[PDB]
Amino acid sequence: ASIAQARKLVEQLKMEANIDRIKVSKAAADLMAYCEAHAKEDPLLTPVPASENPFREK
Amino acid sequence: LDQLRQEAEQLKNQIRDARKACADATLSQITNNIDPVGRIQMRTRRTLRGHLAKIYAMHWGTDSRLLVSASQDGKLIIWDSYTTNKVHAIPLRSSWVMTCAYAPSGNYVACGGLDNICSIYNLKTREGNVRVSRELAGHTGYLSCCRFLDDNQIVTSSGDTTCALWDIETGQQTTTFTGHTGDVMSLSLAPDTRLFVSGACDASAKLWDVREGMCRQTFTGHESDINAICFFPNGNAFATGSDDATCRLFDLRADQELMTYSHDNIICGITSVSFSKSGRLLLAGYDDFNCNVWDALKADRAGVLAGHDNRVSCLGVTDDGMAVATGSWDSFLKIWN
Amino acid sequence: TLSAEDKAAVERSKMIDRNLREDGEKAAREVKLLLLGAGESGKNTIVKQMKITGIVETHFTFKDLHFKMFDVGAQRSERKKWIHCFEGVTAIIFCVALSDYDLVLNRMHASMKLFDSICNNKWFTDTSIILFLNKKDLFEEKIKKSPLTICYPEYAGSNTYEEAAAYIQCQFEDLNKRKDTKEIYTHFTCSTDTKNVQFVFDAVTDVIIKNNLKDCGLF
Amino acid sequence: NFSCYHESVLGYRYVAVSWGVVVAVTGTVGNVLTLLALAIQPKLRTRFNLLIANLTLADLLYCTLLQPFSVDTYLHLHWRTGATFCRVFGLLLFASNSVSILTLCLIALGRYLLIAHPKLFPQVFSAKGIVLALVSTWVVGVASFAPLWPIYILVPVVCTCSFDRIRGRPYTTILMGIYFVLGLSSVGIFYCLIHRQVKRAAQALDQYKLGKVTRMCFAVFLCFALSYIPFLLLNILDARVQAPRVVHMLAANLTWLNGCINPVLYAAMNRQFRQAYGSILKRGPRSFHRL
Amino acid sequence: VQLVESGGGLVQPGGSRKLSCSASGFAFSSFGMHWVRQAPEKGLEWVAYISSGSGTIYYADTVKGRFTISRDDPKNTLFLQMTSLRSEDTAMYYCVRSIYYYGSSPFDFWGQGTTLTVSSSDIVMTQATSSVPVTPGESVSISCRSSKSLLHSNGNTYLYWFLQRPGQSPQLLIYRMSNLASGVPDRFSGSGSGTAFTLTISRLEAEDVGVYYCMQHLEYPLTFGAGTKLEL
Ligand SMILES: CCCCCCCCC[C@@H](O)CC(=O)O
Repeated sequence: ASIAQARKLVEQLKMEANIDRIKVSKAAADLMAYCEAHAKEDPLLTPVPASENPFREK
Repeated sequence: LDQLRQEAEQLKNQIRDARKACADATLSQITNNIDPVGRIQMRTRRTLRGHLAKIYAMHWGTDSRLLVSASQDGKLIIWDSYTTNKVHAIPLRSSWVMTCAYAPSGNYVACGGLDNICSIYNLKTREGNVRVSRELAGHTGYLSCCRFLDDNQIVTSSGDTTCALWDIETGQQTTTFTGHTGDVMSLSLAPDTRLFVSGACDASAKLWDVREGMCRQTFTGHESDINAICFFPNGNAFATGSDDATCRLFDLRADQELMTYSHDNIICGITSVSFSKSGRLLLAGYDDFNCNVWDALKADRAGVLAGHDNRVSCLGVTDDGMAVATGSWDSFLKIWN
Repeated sequence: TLSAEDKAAVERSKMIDRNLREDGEKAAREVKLLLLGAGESGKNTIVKQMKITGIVETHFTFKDLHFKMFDVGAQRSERKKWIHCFEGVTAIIFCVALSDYDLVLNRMHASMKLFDSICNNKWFTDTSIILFLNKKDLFEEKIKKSPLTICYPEYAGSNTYEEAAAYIQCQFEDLNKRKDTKEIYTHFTCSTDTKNVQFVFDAVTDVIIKNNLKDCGLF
Repeated sequence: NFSCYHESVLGYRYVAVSWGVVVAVTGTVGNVLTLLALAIQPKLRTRFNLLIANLTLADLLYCTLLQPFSVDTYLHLHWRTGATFCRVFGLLLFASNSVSILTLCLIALGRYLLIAHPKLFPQVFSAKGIVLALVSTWVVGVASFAPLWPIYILVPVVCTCSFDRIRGRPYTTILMGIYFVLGLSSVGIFYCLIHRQVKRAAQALDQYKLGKVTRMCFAVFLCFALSYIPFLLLNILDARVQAPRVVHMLAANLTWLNGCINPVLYAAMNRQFRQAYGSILKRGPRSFHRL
Repeated sequence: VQLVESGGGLVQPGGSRKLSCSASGFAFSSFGMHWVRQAPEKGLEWVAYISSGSGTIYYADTVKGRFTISRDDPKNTLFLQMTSLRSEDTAMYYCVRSIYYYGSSPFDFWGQGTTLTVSSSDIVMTQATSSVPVTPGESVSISCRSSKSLLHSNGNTYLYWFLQRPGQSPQLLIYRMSNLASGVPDRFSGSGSGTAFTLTISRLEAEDVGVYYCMQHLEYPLTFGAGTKLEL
């Protein structure tokens, strides 16, 4: 019957209501921390000199 | 029937209330005092040419040197990005390829499309030619994305509202992920591969645990279909692009959108997205044939990779972040650094 | 400057490039027709002569011209998410049944609605359309007792076979919002399907020529 | 020696200057644009469009460098530049006009191959064939008009430096007849056949019922004929100069038409070139300072 | 995969002959091919090379002009014409396939060999010893040296290590000095300093005894070593 659809929603939605929860400020803090920690490892954010660049200009 | 509908509405209200309760301070507020990245100018170090029609997908090898590109002329081309040499050219059974993947071990590639079949190609054959290892059937719609977990496991999302994790050796799907309302357009594996996120035409994204086989979280906030997803390299967040012409960033634990990348000039949809190695830069290809590089922490339009004539289609940064390739509908892949 | 292995790799890459060029020179020559229509308009019927749950490709060579016909109506998914793949198709075959006046839930109006979208998509501005109006006999036998007014608010000057057919053709062609950029070729196959393929060979030619005239700048 | 003053004074020269400067301006912009469109856009450099590019380069050579030396030397009725540069000028002039004619013939052949026999065009004009044709045009021009090096002087009946008519008559007249026959036959036949093919294709289809191609063919043939047939035939028939002035000047001036109109017929009206340059202008000046 | 040479036998000094090898079990049309000779008692010597599609044909100066290599892809066959034969040409002849692309493993497969009995500036590669004693279960190293530094600007050190067991064709053990070939046990390893190289075996097993040959692939006139013999 169609009722199954209405069930399949709640059986999922209910589980979402019990998922883990944290404050979004902490999420932002971890994102920023990861970004600043690995800033030196990013050839696009911090261009490397041609001595290290494998896509050497041609 | 009405009781279950009211229960669903009540659950939606409860989860919305919880998300609001957790939203103490947004990322933009948190990132107020950090200095912005400079004008990110990138030159076209290499222009990979040889494809005859629209480029519809591309993927980097884990070595950060080899890359597979799929075109609608019926060809998968494995290029050596350093020298632009064609390493392989694979003819496809059906030229309607909408996606492609490169095995993390580099042994296999995969592709699929309107034929609803995920074809896996073995590159390390003793015969010296690339041959179809397996053809995965079972989806009742076009394949939108494919991603390898191992040489024996692949997860594929289709345009019949479902995804599936397969055992390539057996040739049958071992797990089927259902729950989306519209066609599943994009998919992204987690860095650890235990979880993956799928974006569908119903404007919602869903997080799935590969082994549990059921969605864990649902994310909303786009007013139109989602065409692209990527994981923030830390694996705790992911960014999605949609036809509504704005990218959006979600965090799994916060379970809501942290930030949005709307703009005034941009009025067209996004076809692909990719985070840079450090995660500070978010790259996104647009329908107006120019990729934009966004300061993911401040949402400043840090740069523009304007070098394509026809709708930008796919892009990806190397696993070591040394360069970013962009393939577009004009049948050229340009590598930027 | 380079190693021996690098030179061999470059040679192999140029071999691959030559193969790609050779196959591209063949793909352009082939005609590519996107087939569309209602569920039971006649796509199966036409395919059954041109024959001599994903996309269904059928290849046939007629008068030293190679046609690949893509029947995609089997796909039950969002059209706008995969229709753009067919930008470069030579033409769109569109099958519609003339015995559809009395098949109300009006289905003729659904066919015109689909025809409007196909004519006026961003992708198919320059793509010509070959309109196959099938089942004339089931319409010739029917018009004598079921008038056009049963489906259309206004009909032709009379409920006459040929006048009704011309009126239907006129309405279907009038949905073309881009008459300056694309042309609609119409056929009236009354199960005289031997001509069908020939028609596609003819119309397609008129498309191909008008593409080349554009490429070399004569048009 | 180097004085072309009227034997019969008629004052046509000012018009020759006027028309001249026109061919200097319209020929230059139209041609240079045609190149900027073709060079910037790699997609626009199809195997066919390279023929139009070679024609464009030839007309550019004529209009920028050579044409001014005819707006000058008509004003003074006297060759103002060096006497040795006269031979260079004549050589280059006839080489450019020959390259233009041969490119027009090759473009007619290419259009016919594309239209009537699409399967043959990529074979004839393959990667090797296209460059072979492009270099052979210049090679034939130079070889055809190099040997007249001692014959290039300031011909009085044209007030510009070119091959002396009286003493170079046999070989130059044979060359002129060859070019006349080749150009007229190629252009007329190929475009008549293209129109016939289009008409046949439309008429065959019209059987099932319950354009400007003719205009373009007429324009191309009329352009080519008006541009060269006067000069070529006047010089073939008038082997020993006897005709009145102005007639020779008018015939030479008509050949300046090609230098400025070809970028109209073959580049301005072409959809590919027009759309490419329209996109260039639409996207802004970034095509110059970024691309 | 299988390669089978033919045309062997006795030949008169200064004559001419044809050798051929039939390719099977692989896409011969895509592989480049090498002819490599081995004198009855001494080590290998590169004879000739033909790239796929015949776009590149190279010969050793010892045979250049006397020998001619050719290939027939439709029949999957490789031919070697020889004229003005001399005593130095008497040898076993092997056909070795080699596919060149990023990460490929050239010289991976060797044919059975055809015997030809003739009646009666390059990079010099040297190996430490002609013979070395060993017993099962031991760890044994073999050394190598080259006239030029094989470490190319692109970072690839073009050294190859082959093992020939008594009576069998040589088999590729290591390519580019560190990359183990498919099917090679983990026992084998390789390293070097650009001009000095070494190959090591741990837990040496029976059937590992045989002749170890080196080869450089930096410059087209390929040169092998003297061969080092490992015996029980
Ligand atoms: C011989 C065929 C090629 C050239 C034919 C017309 C010669 C050009 C003459 C004209 O351009 C300059 C002049 O004599 O005044």
